[PDB]
Amino acid sequence: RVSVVYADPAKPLQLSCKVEDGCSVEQAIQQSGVLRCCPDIDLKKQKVGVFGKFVKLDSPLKDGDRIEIYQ
Amino acid sequence: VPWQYFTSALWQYNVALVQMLALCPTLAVTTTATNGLGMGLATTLVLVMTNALISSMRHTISPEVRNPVMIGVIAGVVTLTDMAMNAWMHELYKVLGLFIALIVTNCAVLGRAESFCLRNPVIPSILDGAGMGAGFTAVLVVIGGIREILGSGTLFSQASSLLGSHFKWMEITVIPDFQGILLAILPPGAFIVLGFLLAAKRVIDRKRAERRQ
Amino acid sequence: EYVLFLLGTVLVHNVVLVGFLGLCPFMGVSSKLDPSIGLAVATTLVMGLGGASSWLLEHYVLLPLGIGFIRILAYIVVIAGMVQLIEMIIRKASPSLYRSLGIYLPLITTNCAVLGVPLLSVREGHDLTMAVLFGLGSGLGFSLIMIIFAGLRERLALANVPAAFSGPPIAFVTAGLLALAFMGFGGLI
Amino acid sequence: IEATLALTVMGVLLGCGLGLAARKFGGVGLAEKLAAAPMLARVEASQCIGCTRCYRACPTDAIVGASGQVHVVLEDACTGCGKCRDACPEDCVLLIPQEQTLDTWRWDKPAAA
Amino acid sequence: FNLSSIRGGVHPAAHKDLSAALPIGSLPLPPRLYLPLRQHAGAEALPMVAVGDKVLKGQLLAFPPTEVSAPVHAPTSGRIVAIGPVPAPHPSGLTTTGIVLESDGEDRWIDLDVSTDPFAEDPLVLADRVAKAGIVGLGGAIFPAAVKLKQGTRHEIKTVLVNGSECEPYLTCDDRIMRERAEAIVDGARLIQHILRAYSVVIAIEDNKPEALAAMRAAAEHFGAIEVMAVPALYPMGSAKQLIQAVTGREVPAGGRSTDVGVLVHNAGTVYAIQQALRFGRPLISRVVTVSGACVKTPQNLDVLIGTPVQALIDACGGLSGDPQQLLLGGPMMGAVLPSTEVPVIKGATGLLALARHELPNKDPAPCIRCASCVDACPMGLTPLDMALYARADDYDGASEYGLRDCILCGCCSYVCPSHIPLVHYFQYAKGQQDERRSAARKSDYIKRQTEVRAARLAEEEAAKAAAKAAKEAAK
Amino acid sequence: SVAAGPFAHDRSSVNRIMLDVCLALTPATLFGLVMFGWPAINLWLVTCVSALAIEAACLRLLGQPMRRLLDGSALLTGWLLAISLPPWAPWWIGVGGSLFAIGIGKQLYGGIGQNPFNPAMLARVALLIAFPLQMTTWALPHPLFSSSAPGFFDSLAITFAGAPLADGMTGATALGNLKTELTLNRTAQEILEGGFSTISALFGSTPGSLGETSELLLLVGGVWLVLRRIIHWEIPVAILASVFVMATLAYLINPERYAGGLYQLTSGGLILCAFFIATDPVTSPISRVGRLIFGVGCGVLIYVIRTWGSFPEAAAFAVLFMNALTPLIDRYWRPRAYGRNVRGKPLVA
Amino acid sequence: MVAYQGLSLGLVCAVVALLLLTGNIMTHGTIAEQQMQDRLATLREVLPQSLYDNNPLADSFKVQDAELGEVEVLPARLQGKLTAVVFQGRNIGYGGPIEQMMSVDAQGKILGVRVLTHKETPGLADKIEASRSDWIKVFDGLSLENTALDKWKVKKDGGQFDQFAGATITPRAVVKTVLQGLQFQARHAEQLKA
Ligand SMILES: CCCCCCCCCCCCO[C@@H]1O[C@H](CO)[C@@H](O[C@H]2O[C@H](CO)[C@@H](O)[C@H](O)[C@H]2O)[C@H](O)[C@H]1O
Ligand SMILES: CCCCCCCCCCCCO[C@@H]1O[C@H](CO)[C@@H](O[C@H]2O[C@H](CO)[C@@H](O)[C@H](O)[C@H]2O)[C@H](O)[C@H]1O
Ligand SMILES: CCCCCCCCCCCCO[C@@H]1O[C@H](CO)[C@@H](O[C@H]2O[C@H](CO)[C@@H](O)[C@H](O)[C@H]2O)[C@H](O)[C@H]1O
Ligand SMILES: CCCCCCCCCCCCO[C@@H]1O[C@H](CO)[C@@H](O[C@H]2O[C@H](CO)[C@@H](O)[C@H](O)[C@H]2O)[C@H](O)[C@H]1O
Ligand SMILES: CCCCCCCCCCCCO[C@@H]1O[C@H](CO)[C@@H](O[C@H]2O[C@H](CO)[C@@H](O)[C@H](O)[C@H]2O)[C@H](O)[C@H]1O
Ligand SMILES: CCCCCCCCCCCCO[C@@H]1O[C@H](CO)[C@@H](O[C@H]2O[C@H](CO)[C@@H](O)[C@H](O)[C@H]2O)[C@H](O)[C@H]1O
Ligand SMILES: CCCCCCCCCCCCO[C@@H]1O[C@H](CO)[C@@H](O[C@H]2O[C@H](CO)[C@@H](O)[C@H](O)[C@H]2O)[C@H](O)[C@H]1O
Ligand SMILES: CCCCCCCCCCCCO[C@@H]1O[C@H](CO)[C@@H](O[C@H]2O[C@H](CO)[C@@H](O)[C@H](O)[C@H]2O)[C@H](O)[C@H]1O
Ligand SMILES: CCCCCCCCCCCCO[C@@H]1O[C@H](CO)[C@@H](O[C@H]2O[C@H](CO)[C@@H](O)[C@H](O)[C@H]2O)[C@H](O)[C@H]1O
Ligand SMILES: Cc1cc2nc3c(=O)[nH]c(=O)nc-3n(C[C@H](O)[C@H](O)[C@H](O)COP(=O)(O)O)c2cc1C
Ligand SMILES: Cc1cc2nc3c(=O)[nH]c(=O)nc-3n(C[C@H](O)[C@H](O)[C@H](O)CO)c2cc1C
Ligand code: SF4
Ligand code: SF4
Ligand code: SF4
Ligand code: SF4
Ligand code: FES
Repeated sequence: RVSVVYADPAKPLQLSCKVEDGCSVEQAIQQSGVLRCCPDIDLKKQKVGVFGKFVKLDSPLKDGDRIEIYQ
Repeated sequence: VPWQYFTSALWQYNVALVQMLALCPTLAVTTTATNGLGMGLATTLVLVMTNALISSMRHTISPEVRNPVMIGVIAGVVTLTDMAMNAWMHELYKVLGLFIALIVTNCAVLGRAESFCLRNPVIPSILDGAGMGAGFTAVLVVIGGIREILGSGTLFSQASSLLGSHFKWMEITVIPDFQGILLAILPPGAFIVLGFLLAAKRVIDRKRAERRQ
Repeated sequence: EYVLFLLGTVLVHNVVLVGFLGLCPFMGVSSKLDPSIGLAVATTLVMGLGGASSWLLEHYVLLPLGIGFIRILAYIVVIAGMVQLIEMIIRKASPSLYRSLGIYLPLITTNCAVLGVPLLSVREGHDLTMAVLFGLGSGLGFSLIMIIFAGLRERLALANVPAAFSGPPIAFVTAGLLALAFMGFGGLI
Repeated sequence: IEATLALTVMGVLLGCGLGLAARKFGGVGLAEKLAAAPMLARVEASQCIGCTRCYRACPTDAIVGASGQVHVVLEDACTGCGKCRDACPEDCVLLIPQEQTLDTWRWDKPAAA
Repeated sequence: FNLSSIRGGVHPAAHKDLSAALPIGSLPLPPRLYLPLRQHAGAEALPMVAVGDKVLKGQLLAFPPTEVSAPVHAPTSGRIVAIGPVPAPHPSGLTTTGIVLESDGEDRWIDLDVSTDPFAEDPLVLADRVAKAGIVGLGGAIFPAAVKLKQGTRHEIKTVLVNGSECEPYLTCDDRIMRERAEAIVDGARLIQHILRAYSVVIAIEDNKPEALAAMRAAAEHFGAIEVMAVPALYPMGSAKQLIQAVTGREVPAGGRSTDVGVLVHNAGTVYAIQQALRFGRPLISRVVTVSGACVKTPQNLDVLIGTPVQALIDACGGLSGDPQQLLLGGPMMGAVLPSTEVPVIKGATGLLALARHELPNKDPAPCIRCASCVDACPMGLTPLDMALYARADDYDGASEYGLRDCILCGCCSYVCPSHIPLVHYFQYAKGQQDERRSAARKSDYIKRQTEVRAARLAEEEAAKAAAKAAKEAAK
Repeated sequence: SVAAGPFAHDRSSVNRIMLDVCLALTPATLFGLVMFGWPAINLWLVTCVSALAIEAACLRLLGQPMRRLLDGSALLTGWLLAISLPPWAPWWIGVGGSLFAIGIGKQLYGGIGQNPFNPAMLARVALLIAFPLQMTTWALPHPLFSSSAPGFFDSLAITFAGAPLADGMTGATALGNLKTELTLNRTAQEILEGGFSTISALFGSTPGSLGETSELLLLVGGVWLVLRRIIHWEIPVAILASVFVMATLAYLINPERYAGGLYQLTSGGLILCAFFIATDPVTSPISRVGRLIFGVGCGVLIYVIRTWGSFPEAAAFAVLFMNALTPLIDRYWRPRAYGRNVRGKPLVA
Repeated sequence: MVAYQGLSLGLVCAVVALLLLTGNIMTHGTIAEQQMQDRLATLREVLPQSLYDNNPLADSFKVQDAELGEVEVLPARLQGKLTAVVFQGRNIGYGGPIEQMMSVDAQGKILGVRVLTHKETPGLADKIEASRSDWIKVFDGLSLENTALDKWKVKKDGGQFDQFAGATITPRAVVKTVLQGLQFQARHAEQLKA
């Protein structure tokens, strides 16, 4: 149970997805389906953070975390 | 200025027209203007004496037994008033009946004795009591006159027998040769007249506020 | 019989519409039904107790000693004290009960009814039982009239009364009309 | 006399009873009384240079974003408290009244009868 | 069984005989369709395509972000030109997020994922198949059918009720959809009975539709447990809470669902859509609407694609033979005034009534005379006069006590009011104010919890970092 | 501004209801007017015109639209007050009654739909209390064009101005006569055997009010109103049944002091009050049990004040008392909702 | 301490009681004199001064009969020869019992009748009072000699006394009270007749 946020100024998106405990940011984003909402998302280029701190794709996440994809 | 209280209590804070107090004698002894005038004068005298006594006895009342003390300071005085007007104003005493004795429980008397007489000197308390009594007397006179005119036509009657022959000049007659509406004298006629007076007071207050604006 | 006496006190000789006693709290608290019911119960109990105490005081202390003119003072003084006790004893022993009787109890320390009824009952020379019944009947009439008037005013609050009559004046007019309606019971008992 | 003594006895009894009751356990009118537009933040595309001061002064989690030239944007959690107005050196926050939308539409009261 | 008797109800002029004669017509493909992204109840779907993409008839344009939602499918093949603001079928006239699809005109179906022997799989598979079809309960409540079926499966269902008792005046879509497609409706009822392990289906129609009753009885005579019932001709009879009482005899408990009494209610169009989705895999793309009124040359029933503008429907039925006064989207008792003729047709659109001046009553509000004709007509047994009195004085809390919670806004109040009073308008205003207060309280609670959590986590992180730094300098 | 539904409405209106009530009152009013002659016509016309004029003036003062004068709520009050008054009464009685009703009773509370008391009965009680002499003078039936009734200008002098009614044109009715002869140590049987005929009293051939005399045309009008869904049968049925049951019980217990049944039903304004006056919508309960309680209370009070009271008839007093008691009945006997018990808690299933 | 409250209440009560007893001993005699004067004023309206010499409210001799019960006869002797007797009668009217006073002379002629207490309907039967009508002044020369037991009734019952327009029960009660008083005086001779 976490959230994924796209900080696009044109359209700030926020989704909530339930993920298996011990997951990673990559798999959480893949399960959340934010990729299909915005095909212009580059998961290797754009910055991915947790609560405002730059993080790594396979970093473990806890319950109540908030993954954010921004410039 | 001490005279501010006397003028302010007349209309700004009326006992029977603003604070909604002293309604029992307002509605009961009002079938004649003379009855209202006598009741108002007696109430004014009792208020002045009780306010003076309470203010002179202000720094002696225990906070927790304040009522049974001050009530006594009222009650005996009221008794004396009865024992006065039963002996030298018997004609008026026979008319008022129970409500001359029912001044101890008059909400206006105890309210003024508690609210103002426990935190003010003797002179301001006396002036406040005089103002409240004057306002009550004015309201009683107005209601009694309206009811008496609606019921019999005459304005002020048997004043010589009640208030003394010296007041004989007050016996005037309005609408000569009038049998009168009997409902005004009866209890249903008092509440309606009081409600109409309250509505008139509200209307004139609004119009005066508009004029001041 | 006593049922006829009680009914005559309640209806034919109502302490408010034909007695003009206790009108200030009656016209001040009747805006809401629940305070009206609470004050009705409290004033019924207080009037019963005050009638009993006044009869005992008059027929056991005042008249035997020869002093009768004092009665008024004595009456009210005792009543006042009693009310205070009936407040404080119910302001700790039963905190829950201090929401239906204790709150409205100070309203009737000086009501003109708790003193009008004993004075009226003195002139008729009632015994103890008759005095207690007279007090209870006056309290019941006060309670019934207060409840009916509270219902009427609560319904009138949500009506289109003109702005120059909404509030106290319409209450006084309604009370006058209610007294006119009650006038038909005259002479029944 | 035999009457004043009795009256005084009754009085002192009542007084002592009241006192002991107070130990162990105003006005009529006052006693009767007892018985009875939001705004939201706004961030442009130029006045924000990623100085992260707005997130720094925002007790609510309204502003999202960090770093520089990322154009932090608010959320629905804003309340218009103004903690981010003076925070931005370039005066980026542009608090505005909330706009009417379909989901915030309510029926209007009938005029009169 | 035996029909019980519901309490209250009125008998408005049916006006169903002027349009329930011609068969269901067809529409030429309009140039562009406006598909709002929120044609259902709950959360709003999120688009999956971009501007300029090529889509086929049946592609999934938008997908549900949560459990309680419904996807949006492309009615016809074409090119997406906008993902932006579109007019909405609302009395206000405000815009909503939605897609604009330019109809190519080829009208080519996508490679649908058909099933095989639907009476072979477990109920959950059929439930998710309906979930990935856009079925939204074309009855007015626009509640997703998949969620309702899933909630029904967990409980015990003793009867599946098909709500074929079309009751609104001027509306005859259900009448024709049952006259012409009885077999499909029966098959859908059987599929629903298989999904929810139940006893029998009790398909109900009003007695003012003899043709529909005859067709349904002819279609369903060999399957056994299927039953056809003729409910009376009462206005608030198509409601679930009243139809359940009329059929079963029980009353749905207040603040509870219809599954408590073990009965599930589905509209006659929703059953057909479910049958189509299960048998052929076709998603919910087009529905049946009724165009009627004195201002229409030829009232008819049209098979309309979702997103088709209203003006196309009006032009199809001859045209406006005169000047309208109010254009209603649904029955007169619950319709909404259309802002203009450019508004599209959502899945919940039931009718396109064009009422003239002699069909609309003229009113002149007068003070309430307390005739108590509202109490005798309210299906829920409420006191509408007291609720209106409390709502006019802005005492919503006191209005809720008299039955504002249980009001269904059926409109039986204002229909029998001698002094014409907008009682339903007062109730809607009070409910809107209560909803606004509830939303404000919910936002306040949410923001307070978020602030508390953020402050706690920031404080604990700062304390941990300070302790770590203090430990580091000690060893230095 | 957007319009809100529903966009359908039946053929109903306050004007139709009030005019149908007046139509139901028409036959008994005609029977009363023809029987008593020109003075009754003069009084009825004066009362109705004064009621309409005072209603117009009050509407002008309050700023309410003048269209409220066209709903018939004032004409009906004037009609009921006029048919409630004595026949050969002076004009000022009717004018004052109309002023006291339309005015204090109705317009002082806001207008139609706001008053808590019955206006016509309020005016009747006020007139009876204020002017007992003019409200206790009943004229014997002097039929129109009967060679014994007064002419047109003689009737004008009777109604307007103060010309005495001479002698032999005024008598006692039934209830007051029975009570007086009971005070004359005569048992309740001899009074009714030689001074009361049920057949003649039922038709309306006895002195009384203007329209109260006939207990058959009023019954026909009430039945027609009941069939038209304008009034509810609960109140009239309850009032009549309660009065009849109590009267019959009293007659059976002590026949030498109580008269009951037909005598009680065919005397006073019992039927008129039961059908046209106790069924006031604005001052009656909106429920069913509430209406039954209202009717039972009205009947019990009417009979009690009739027999043991100081008045020969107390329909107005009973109606006013039950109008006072109405709000509690409304707030304590609300109808059961859907899916909830009587206490209001949700049902369990 | 609690002693202060009790002492204060006691002192207030004692001072008030002392003042009240002083006022009572000052004014009780005047109150009694006023009550006696009111009684004499009530009596004087039916009994002229010249007829009586002694104090009428000093020789009240209660008598007992078979119908009225017990009476309160006050004599009006001049020099020992009885000239008038004043008593009271009660009889049921319409709104309740009516209490009236009679002043029958030594020869049976009525010197005046006044109604003391009544609860009749105002405006309809209030003419019995002497301040509004002269009807109560009809009984001023009548007796049991010049008026037999046939004219002592209202005109409704076949007598000679007028009845109020719209009210007959009250005149009936008043006439019955007057007749009963005269008959009671006739029955008790000597002491009440002379
Ligand atoms: C305020 C609380 C109560 C305190 C009251 C204060 C006012 C009291 C005023 C008392 C007036 C004193 O005035 C009092 O007048 C009365 C009038 O009857 C006189 O009384 C007189 O009665 C008669 C009639 O004239 C004479 O025959 C007699 O000789 C004389 O006593 C008293 O002798 C006198 O004492
Ligand atoms: C401010 C006054 C308030 C009045 C109530 C307070 C009680 C006051 C009691 C003391 C009043 C003394 O009042 C004074 O007494 C004399 C007698 O001496 C009265 O004198 C007169 O009174 C009565 C009144 O019915 C007359 O009928 C009578 O002819 C005569 O005795 C006067 O009315 C007045 O001049
Ligand atoms: C809503 C409609 C209201 C209509 C109002 C109509 C009011 C006027 C009625 C017609 C005029 C009556 O005019 C009235 O006549 C009477 C009797 O002659 C006279 O009145 C005079 O004598 C009567 C008693 O007889 C008493 O009221 C009084 O002594 C005096 O006013 C006056 O002249 C006037 O009060
Ligand atoms: C000797 C007269 C004694 C009067 C005693 C009774 C007092 C009655 C006065 C208040 C009556 C209320 O009746 C009426 O109320 C309305 C409120 O709608 C007031 O207001 C009305 O008139 C005013 C102009 O004057 C308009 O601007 C206003 O829109 C209209 O409502 C009226 O001025 C008052 O006449
Ligand atoms: C529209 C006008 C107003 C109508 C309402 C007020 C009416 C007032 C009527 C007062 C009646 C006075 O008393 C009445 O006077 C009329 C004339 O008026 C007299 O009438 C006399 O003159 C008329 C013509 O004028 C003759 O036709 C008639 O034969 C003759 O009797 C009556 O004999 C008398 O009984
Ligand atoms: C109490 C509720 C109703 C309130 C009604 C409003 C008051 C109505 C007027 C009440 C007047 C009572 O007083 C009454 O006045 C009228 C005038 O109208 C007098 O009437 C006198 O003059 C009128 C003309 O004006 C003549 O027609 C009449 O024959 C003559 O007697 C009555 O003799 C008197 O009894
Ligand atoms: C369409 C509705 C009906 C319209 C009917 C209109 C016509 C009505 C005529 C009947 C009314 C008057 O007709 C009749 O008059 C006579 C006098 O002759 C009255 O008087 C008769 O009966 C009464 C009984 O109380 C006695 O005085 C006596 O036996 C006789 O005089 C009757 O009580 C009345 O019934
Ligand atoms: C109205 C709706 C409710 C109906 C309820 C019916 C319940 C009671 C039914 C049995 C009633 C018997 O009622 C009985 O009838 C007789 C005639 O037979 C009536 O008696 C009648 O005739 C007698 C003499 O014979 C007269 O003195 C009497 O004044 C008259 O009323 C009484 O009213 C009652 O004694
Ligand atoms: C809400 C329902 C109430 C039901 C009330 C039931 C109780 C009333 C009926 C029983 C009382 C009957 O009352 C009986 O009748 C007469 C009038 O006829 C009453 O009244 C009588 O006495 C009183 C007191 O002196 C005077 O008003 C008068 O003399 C007379 O009216 C008596 O007190 C009693 O003798
Ligand atoms: C006023 C009112 C009118 C209704 N009219 C209809 C109707 O005409 N047809 C119908 O099938 N259901 C009608 N209903 C019931 C609901 O619209 C719907 O049947 C139920 O809530 C869900 O059904 P679905 O899941 O099949 O959409 C009505 C309900 C109300 C309150
Ligand atoms: C059935 C019915 C009975 C009525 N009865 C009365 C009545 O007894 N008195 C009256 O003044 N108005 C009566 N009215 C008129 C209307 O109800 C009355 O004006 C209300 O009091 C308006 O406040 C009646 C109206 C109807 C429809
Ligand atoms: S304070 Fe201003 S410049 Fe800095 S991040 Fe916030 S909006 Fe951008
Ligand atoms: S106004 Fe307050 S809550 Fe809103 S964005 Fe700025 S700091 Fe956050
Ligand atoms: S709209 Fe609500 S209150 Fe009115 S009849 Fe329908 S359910 Fe009852
Ligand atoms: S239908 Fe209209 S007038 Fe009748 S009770 Fe309901 S709101 Fe009042
Ligand atoms: S209750 Fe206030 S003076 Fe009587």
